[PDB]
Amino acid sequence: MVYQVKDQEDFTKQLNEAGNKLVVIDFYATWCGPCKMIAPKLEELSQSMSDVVFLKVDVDECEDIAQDNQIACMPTFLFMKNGQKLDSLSGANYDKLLELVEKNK
Amino acid sequence: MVYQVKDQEDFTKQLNEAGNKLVVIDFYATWCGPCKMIAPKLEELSQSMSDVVFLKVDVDECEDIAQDNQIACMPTFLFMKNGQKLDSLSGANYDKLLELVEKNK
Repeated sequence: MVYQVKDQEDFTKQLNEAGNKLVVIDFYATWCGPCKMIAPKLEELSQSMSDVVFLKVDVDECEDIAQDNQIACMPTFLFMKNGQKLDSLSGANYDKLLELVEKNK
Repeated sequence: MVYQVKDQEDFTKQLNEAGNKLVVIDFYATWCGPCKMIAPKLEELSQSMSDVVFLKVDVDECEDIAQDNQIACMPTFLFMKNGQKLDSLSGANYDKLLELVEKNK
């Protein structure tokens, strides 16, 4: 299940609730084609991988969060663990996403 | 100066107002660092070149325009002339931007 972050406070809570699990964050916009293309794949992955936390941030709803993470090319996937940045992926390359998940959990 | 497109009707109005001139449209977001860094360069180009018209579209304010032009990266530059799309440029690559301007104007 890919949880939709409501705001900065909610974002912090989710990163805390993750504990020591890898967190994958999808920064997306509803007007972005590639974002909508990869969203179902992220949902499917999140249903199987109970040991990775999957989040999504709508940049139009959470502009403050988008600005904090230097987002530019969408979708952007940020990889975090224990509240700390590990990696980042620009674009909807599912194979690269899997390689980064494999590396980082 | 770079005119901010207000909506879809305003976009058509600006494209008409440009006459035969090349139009460069900057799709941007206020949360995007690279957009902010190149914005002043576009202002200078706008003030300097009288045979090119420069426009900007805030994707947060005109999500419909963003979707219809299939923006995915910020900033994205669309190059139009007499209503026709000639080229597109993803990212804040000023040299490539200048290149597409000299070529299409």
